[PDB]
Amino acid sequence: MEAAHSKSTEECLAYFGVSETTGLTPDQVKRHLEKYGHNELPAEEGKSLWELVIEQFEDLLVRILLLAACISFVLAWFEEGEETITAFVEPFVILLILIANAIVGVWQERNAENAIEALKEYEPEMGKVYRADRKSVQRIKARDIVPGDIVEVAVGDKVPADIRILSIKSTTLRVDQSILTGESVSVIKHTEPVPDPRAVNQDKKNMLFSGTNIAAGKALGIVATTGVSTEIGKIRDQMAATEQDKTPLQQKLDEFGEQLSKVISLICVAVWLINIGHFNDPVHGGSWIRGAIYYFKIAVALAVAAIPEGLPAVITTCLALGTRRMAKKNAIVRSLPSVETLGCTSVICSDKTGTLTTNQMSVCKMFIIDKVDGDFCSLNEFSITGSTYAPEGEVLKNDKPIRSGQFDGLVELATICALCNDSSLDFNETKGVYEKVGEATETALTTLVEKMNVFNTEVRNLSKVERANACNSVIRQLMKKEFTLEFSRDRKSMSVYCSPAKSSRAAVGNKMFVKGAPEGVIDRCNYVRVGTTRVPMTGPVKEKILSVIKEWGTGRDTLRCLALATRDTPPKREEMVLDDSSRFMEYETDLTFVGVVGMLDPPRKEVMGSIQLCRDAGIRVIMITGDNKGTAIAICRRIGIFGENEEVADRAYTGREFDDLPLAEQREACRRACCFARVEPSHKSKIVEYLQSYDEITAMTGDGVNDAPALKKAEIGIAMGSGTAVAKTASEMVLADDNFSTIVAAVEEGRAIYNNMKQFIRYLISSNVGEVVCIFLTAALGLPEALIPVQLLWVNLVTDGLPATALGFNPPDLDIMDRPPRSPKEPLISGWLFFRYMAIGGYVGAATVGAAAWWFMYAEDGPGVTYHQLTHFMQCTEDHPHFEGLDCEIFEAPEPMTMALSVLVTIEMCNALNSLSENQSLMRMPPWVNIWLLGSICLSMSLHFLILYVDPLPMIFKLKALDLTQWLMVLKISLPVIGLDEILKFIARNYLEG
Ligand SMILES: Nc1ncnc2c1ncn2[C@@H]1O[C@H](COP(=O)(O)OP(=O)(O)O)[C@@H](O)[C@H]1O
Ligand SMILES: CC(=O)C1=C(O)N2[C@H](C1=O)[C@H]1c3c[nH]c4cccc(c34)C[C@H]1C2(C)C
Ligand SMILES: [Mg+2]
Repeated sequence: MEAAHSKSTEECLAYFGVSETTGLTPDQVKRHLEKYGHNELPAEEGKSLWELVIEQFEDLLVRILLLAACISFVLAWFEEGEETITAFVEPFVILLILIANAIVGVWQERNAENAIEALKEYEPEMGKVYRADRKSVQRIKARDIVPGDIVEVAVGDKVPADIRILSIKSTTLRVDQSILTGESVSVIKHTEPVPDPRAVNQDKKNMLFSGTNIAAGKALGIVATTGVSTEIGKIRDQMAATEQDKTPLQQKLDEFGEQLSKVISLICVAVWLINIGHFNDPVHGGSWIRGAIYYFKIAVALAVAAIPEGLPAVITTCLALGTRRMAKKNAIVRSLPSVETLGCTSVICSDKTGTLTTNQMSVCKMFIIDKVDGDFCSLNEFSITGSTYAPEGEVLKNDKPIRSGQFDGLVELATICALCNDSSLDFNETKGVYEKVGEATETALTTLVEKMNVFNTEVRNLSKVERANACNSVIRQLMKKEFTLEFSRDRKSMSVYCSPAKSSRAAVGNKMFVKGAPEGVIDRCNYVRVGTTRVPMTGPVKEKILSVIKEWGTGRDTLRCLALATRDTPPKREEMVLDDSSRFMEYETDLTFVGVVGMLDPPRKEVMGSIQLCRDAGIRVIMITGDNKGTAIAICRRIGIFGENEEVADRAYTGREFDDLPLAEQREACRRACCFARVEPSHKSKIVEYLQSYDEITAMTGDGVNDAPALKKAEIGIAMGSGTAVAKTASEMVLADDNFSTIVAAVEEGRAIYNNMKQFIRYLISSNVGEVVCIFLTAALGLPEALIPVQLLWVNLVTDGLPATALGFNPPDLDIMDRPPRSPKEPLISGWLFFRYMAIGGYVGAATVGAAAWWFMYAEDGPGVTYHQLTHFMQCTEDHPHFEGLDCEIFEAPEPMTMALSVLVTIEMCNALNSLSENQSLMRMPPWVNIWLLGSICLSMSLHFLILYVDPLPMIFKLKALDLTQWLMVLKISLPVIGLDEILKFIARNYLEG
């Protein structure tokens, strides 16, 4: 049953053909349960760390390194015999690494709880129904409740499904819809039909939402809807249908994988296009099976040479070192990768209260009527001092303390403020400061009537706790509060019925004390109180009163105002239908305006500047809020969302305004919009959506399951420390302190973490372009492979591994925040940056081939046969060009391999320095700025040395320590790269700029 709130109580029974007294027949419970299904949310879709690992191996590159592991096996030999112990490492090291890389994409790549799974913690187990096949209140599994059947809720219950209230058995009924909203204060319910078919949840005051708690009272009602069809069930369903996109990194990293997988099997057919000459060899001679086996050593070599295998380990380290770093600045980031996407944040929508402002509301201007004669309408207006809830501060007229109670009207102003108030102060003994109890707005009122002190109650001889609510009390002695008519968005006010108590003066009857939004309250006064007299409300009087409320609210004070009026002669106690919330506004009529108080909710000292920081960072801030559009805008100026004078006509919208536009101009309104006043949570989704239709990366605050759907949709959902459970689960980032500037900080950190990533990502790659171009020479010119698998793995995992990581501690630009947000269409390698890493890659693919074969050519202690056609023969089936002598097998010597390896490692340690900045010379950007890059190189070399003289290692790497003459040739052929680099830096600096 869909629009239940809008049907009469009988209409709802007539709809399910059920008797409020008896309940659902055990037949109906059958047919129904068939029509509607069970009162549960669909079961989890499932996961598992075994199919999670299997999912990682389906990737293209991890398909290749696993193919190279297959070939690494079909290269050696068959099944068991005896021992040449040393051998099978090359296929076992990769298979080790892959498992230790799949694993790293999981148990520190958190992929676990979702805000959708959280929504199975506010669906209850047990509910209480009245079916026909008993007579007592049979408690059943919530899961088995179903539309139509009668239900019983009492204080402390979790509401089991969405329920149209039938009758309230207790005095009143108070529900706690925190989960949806977040606003501790419970709400009153009634049974009248809310007759508008499309009423928001805030206004469905005869309904209980599944997941809510009864906070007082006890009622019986009929289930309107269950399962996915309840209000919380529908929020579940929106988050279900959300397509969750990958980050701008994992997206362009994935098309790097595809580009790398395409290049490998393009070189593995390009090497073939150069060995096509083998078709001209004799049918007899050389090794058939052997022919096949060769091409498979270079394939495997080409596999490992273009990977960068460390990458994963490095990234993960870098991100996990970012999380710990943002947590210090109060940003809890939950999703790992979120830290990179945090860096392209284009737009930030923040809630006002609590994030932009401190929710420390206090009154600080107020006025009453002074005198009224024809047109002259003079006001009598004061100011209050004190930002806190503490009863410390003073009232001043004409900028100078006055004793509040000498003004008759100020008495009334305080009387209403105290009696028409549902909140209160408390002194906290621990912190040593006052506490609000209830609404912030109301508690501010309670603090006022304290500062005011209209009766001159002795207050300085009281104690911190006793005095908090002192004068309020005195006033609660004066009038007795019978009943009270709660607030409703609908009439925008609230009022309490009061009768006098002891030997007072009031008499002849009692009064209603109304307190609500202006116009609302003012449009309902026929009389104005001037002093203790009263006179009829006139145009000129009204126009004053409004002119000032407008000035205060829309001024540079940005005050929120309340009108305070009284019904001097109220309806008879037995004339008002107190269950009929719809009729509350008529009882609040024919009021007498008493006066207006205006309060403030100060913007965080921090935010002002933070906002500016985003201006310069090129990122847009949108402030969502609940103030009226006028004051909404005025707060925007004050925090500098807008300039103090500038146009804003089509830049701020309200809830209703925004709804009145057809989609095209809603979509439009979103790229220029900065401020939304009085919005539905419904809109937060629509706004995120629209912002994305503009490829904006959107940070979005919100709390309560109401805002869960948009914290999901937003690239960066942001919950609050103080927030609800579910909201947090829906976000990717949580402000431990709720501060808006905590967002801004985190976006800058994320800006820096991505910048440093762009670096070491290109560094680790820079090697792989070299390592290949090396093995392309050692194959294209037919020498002996200067580098093999088990060497390269060490370089990519460990040799470059420590320096790449240490490049994640680089000192961030001093204009890191003074440049526009980086696009999500930026490629990590492009323009002059491609030809700079095809040079450095084309230089390493030469220097590792030069100095190694140089041991086969120009060496002293090595067989130095210059131009000995190493290209012609590595078969030695002939042994004709080498007449006398008996030794071929020196082509598998450890020393030449050790020449290439020492060239690489050292160039890498050079190129690591070349990364510390993109276009600053090592002259301008000193190598000793990153103390952790120097520290890493240090540890990198002392590993190149370790694997050379601790004998097990150099035997396994197939190496042997080079002589001191074989150490200088390295530095002769290695260092020159820092020189090729600098030339490129000062060029892109000085002829590729403009
Ligand atoms: N859509 C609306 N229509 C009318 N008034 C509203 C609406 N949204 C909120 N308000 C009022 O605005 C007041 C201030 O909202 P605010 O403190 O911004 O809310 P929030 O917790 O969303 O920040 C709320 O107390 C509520 O009384
Ligand atoms: C077993 C496992 O899950 C993984 C891995 O073990 N790896 C990565 C990978 O995801 C591989 C990969 C996929 N896409 C890219 C882009 C850039 C770099 C890499 C990759 C490294 C790859 C490898 C094999 C190290
Ligand atoms: Mg809020």
